[PDB]
Amino acid sequence: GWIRNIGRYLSYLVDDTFEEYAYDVVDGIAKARTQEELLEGVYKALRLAPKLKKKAESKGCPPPRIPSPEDIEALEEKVEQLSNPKDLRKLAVSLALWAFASWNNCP
Amino acid sequence: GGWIRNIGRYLSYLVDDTFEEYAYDVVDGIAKARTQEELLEGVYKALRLAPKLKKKAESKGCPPPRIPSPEDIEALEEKVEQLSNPKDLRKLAVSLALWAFASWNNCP
Amino acid sequence: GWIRNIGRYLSYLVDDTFEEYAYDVVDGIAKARTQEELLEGVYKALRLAPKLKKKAESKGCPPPRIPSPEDIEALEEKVEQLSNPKDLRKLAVSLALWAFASWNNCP
Amino acid sequence: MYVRISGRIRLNAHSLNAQGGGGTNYIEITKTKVTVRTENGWTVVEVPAITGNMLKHWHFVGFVDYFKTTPYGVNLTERALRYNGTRFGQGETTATKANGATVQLNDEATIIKELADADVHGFLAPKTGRRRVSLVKASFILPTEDFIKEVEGERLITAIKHNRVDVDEKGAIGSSKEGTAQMLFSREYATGLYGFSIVLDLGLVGIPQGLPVKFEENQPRPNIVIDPNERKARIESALKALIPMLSGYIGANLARSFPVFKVEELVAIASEGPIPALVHGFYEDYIEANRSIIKNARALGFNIEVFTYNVDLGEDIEATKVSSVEELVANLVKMV
Amino acid sequence: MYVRISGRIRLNAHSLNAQGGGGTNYIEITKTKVTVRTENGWTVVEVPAITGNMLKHWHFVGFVDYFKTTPYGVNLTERALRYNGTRFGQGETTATKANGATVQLNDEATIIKELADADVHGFLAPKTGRRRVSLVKASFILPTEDFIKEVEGERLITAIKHNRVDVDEKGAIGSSKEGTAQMLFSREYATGLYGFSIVLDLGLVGIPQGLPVKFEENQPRPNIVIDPNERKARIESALKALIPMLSGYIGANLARSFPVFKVEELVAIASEGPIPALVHGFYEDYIEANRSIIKNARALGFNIEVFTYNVDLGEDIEATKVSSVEELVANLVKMV
DNA sequence: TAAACTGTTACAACCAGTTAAGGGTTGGGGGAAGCACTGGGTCT
RNA sequence: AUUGAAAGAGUGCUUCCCCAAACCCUUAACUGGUUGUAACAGUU
Repeated sequence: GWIRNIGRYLSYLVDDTFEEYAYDVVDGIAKARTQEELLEGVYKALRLAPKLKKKAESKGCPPPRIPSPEDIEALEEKVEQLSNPKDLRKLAVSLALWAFASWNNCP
Repeated sequence: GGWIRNIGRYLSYLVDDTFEEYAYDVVDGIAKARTQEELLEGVYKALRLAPKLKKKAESKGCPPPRIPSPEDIEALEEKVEQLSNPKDLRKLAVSLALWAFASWNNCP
Repeated sequence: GWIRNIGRYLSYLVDDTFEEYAYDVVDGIAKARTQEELLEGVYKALRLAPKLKKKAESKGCPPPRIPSPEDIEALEEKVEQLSNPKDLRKLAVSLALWAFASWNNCP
Repeated sequence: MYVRISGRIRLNAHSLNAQGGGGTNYIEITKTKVTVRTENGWTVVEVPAITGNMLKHWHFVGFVDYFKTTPYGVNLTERALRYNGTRFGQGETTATKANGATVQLNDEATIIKELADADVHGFLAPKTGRRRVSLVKASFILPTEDFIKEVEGERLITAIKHNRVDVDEKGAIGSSKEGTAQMLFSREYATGLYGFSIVLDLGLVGIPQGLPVKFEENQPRPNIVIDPNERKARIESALKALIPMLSGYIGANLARSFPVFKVEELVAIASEGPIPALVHGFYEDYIEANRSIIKNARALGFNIEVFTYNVDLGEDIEATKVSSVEELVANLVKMV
Repeated sequence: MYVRISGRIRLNAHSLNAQGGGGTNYIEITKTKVTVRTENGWTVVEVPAITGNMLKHWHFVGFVDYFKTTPYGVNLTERALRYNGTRFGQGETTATKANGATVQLNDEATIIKELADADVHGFLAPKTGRRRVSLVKASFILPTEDFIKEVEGERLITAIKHNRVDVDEKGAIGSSKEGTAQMLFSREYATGLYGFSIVLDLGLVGIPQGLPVKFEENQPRPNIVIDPNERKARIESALKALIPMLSGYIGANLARSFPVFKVEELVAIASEGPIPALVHGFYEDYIEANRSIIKNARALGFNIEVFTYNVDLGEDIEATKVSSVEELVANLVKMV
């Protein structure tokens, strides 16, 4: 549902071509054992977003798509509602799992 | 529907020979996971150990290790989230662990 | 069908030439009232399979080979529709029986 | 004599009783299914568990440890000093003696007099067929149901890798072709509010099961084939064996786990006659049930003594609030 | 002699006992589930910790370091010199000795008498099947319960990156075709008010498990195989091996990390006879529980001495005040 | 008496190297595996 | 109400008891997010 868009952008960080890798942020947002470092890594990805946009519009690829704001606030409401570490860890891992998938971004 | 073959391919590439990188800790984590969170961490770690496989395949001339399709991840998320029963969750995790060991078309 | 190869590659655990004698795995596979535990047993068999291959190549006997993927596909597509426990027990006992047979391991 | 103990103990970071999953390196802790309602019916969930066989072994260890100090500790199995609970294994028609000799199996009374291990923890000799049910009953150390309610799972288990690093004489790690021993075995460590309960029927020590009573004049009289001092020493040693069972000594892989193993709450009852067994700490709420059981047993005419720790046990139930398990065993041995 | 030393330490930026990357640069450290109340039920939370295998191996390291200086350290395994944790890991036949001789895996008592490395930490010779339970049952390293309760967050783990920069003979960082050696990795560093509880059963070190006693004339003495002087030296060295543990010589990444340590509250019990083990430092009432168990054991009667590091503990206790750890073990070994 | 114009949002290398993923040891011992109760013929 | 009327394979039995998947086992080790770059130019 609301994991495709943000997961798509997460896979935009590391994929075919795109000669700039950032796995520390993915690892941080995956194993978010505490309430935070999750939004921290997501914000770090959003900060590299202009870098990805420039690289795409320059080298070989169509411009990347930023996750929709409704998706971001849906994620924020989901992480606010959960209290136990189980749901938080499950959400974090499901969020960061899409970063490694076969996406045909650059033709 | 579709996730079976691709998950088997990727997990075999992670576990099969001609790689000298035999990661069974991820397979054990995927297998022995009563709750869904640790199964998700195991499959995430397996997917994360993609660049090593790609680099090794490029270095030794092996065919590139195919990455599971996004629709496969979709189906994984749906069946993990929609099945709160630990029984079916354990069944799916052990099925993935079984598909971790398969003699597919390896390097020629 | 697809019973010959799985039985051959499962009988290596209890075979005499391998001095580990994983009787427990075959015991768990044999009398399994539910699919998940027999699946766990065959997973343990596949997990011990690299050890059997290593000891076979160290001794000199031909190494065992991983079961063919089509065998796993058949097992997965047959295990889903085990609505009645009787067929599940039949499959588990058949696998256990084919885990106890003579094979040409060390010529 | 007969003493039943139960309670709730909080455990963490323990790989106690790990099966290993066969010959594989992934050592997994014992897990057993339990029923927890979770307000949606008594669903079955797999939870880490501790076998009562391990409790029997550790009670054996404590018993031999506290019988070593006793002046009459000579009458023990050779394997008792070995910390080996194997009594009359395969093809054993004799008993190993700590003095350096052998004991012939002729009567259960002789076995229990010469060997206190078969007397307390029982024995089984296939060659002779002699049987003796143990006076120590051990239950599985299971997490509290209310604990499962308040944690809703979370797998209760952490997986830790334990790479065994080996360096050759030259100084090379090796690739298994130089005889080196490098290895990755993974272990599972659990936690939670486990529940414990042990029954100790110290009424047959020195009394063979073949004829526990002689009925000299149609009266009840235990057939104590040993001297009363030896029986009292056995009582004291077996009762003091509970101290390591509750302080720090329990489970397997104690050399590398050694959990906190503190007593959150404890109840125990002692009497000279048969008494109902205590309820386990697995259940979400058993304090009221224990209070009712104790008050009804006292009203029935049972002269039982109850010792509690961190449990109020109501008001009209009389019980000395002990401060630790050692005080509990002191009260258990104070009346001789 | 049996000595049990528990207490609390403070850790800051430690990567001790990592789980390992397993191919990933994010080096996992060991985590454990722990139960806390937080006034809403004792839920389980994942917290950084290190296994008792860490403490056991570092006790072995201190063991070999102290035998490197004692005059009776000649009888040591050549593997033990290089801090090699393996003790008969592979199914070998003749074990190499640092002196220049070899050890055959027969007559376990002879190995106990001659070899000193496998006397307190045990051995599991797999070919001959000769096993020996160790006598250092090291515990885990977990924080304070009220600490986690009052923080309700603030993950005790931080991720810090590092890089191995390449410079070559031409002064460049090789990308793919002139040397792909430049490498980065993310390491996890932890903090917190951790606790430990090291139990040390030195009372039967040098005593083979097969025949701990002989009882030739019903006498209470162990079956010693070595001269008392060497045994006492081994006991002293093993107990002094705990000195580097409580100063910052434990854990993994000891070179790069070197965790910071402190002495805040330590309770130590020491006696020749069997005594209950204390509680691993995890809770708030551990001091009260230790005081209760000590007073109750004294009521039972034990030649047990207690050493306290500036802790309130309580009254009517003859425990002796201590100021550091090396002087503590010196006071422990003050009698021979 | 006026209220920042603007180029710029890090590049680049790299994203675990290796070594082993149980070693060993044992795979039910040992007793018994219905105890009577109910008899069907052929003769006197 | 019938080759059917009356009709106990039934009555007691702890597959039992004893038994630590147990024991030894630092993803360990080495490895800097490193290096260069004026918030700068100019302003009544």
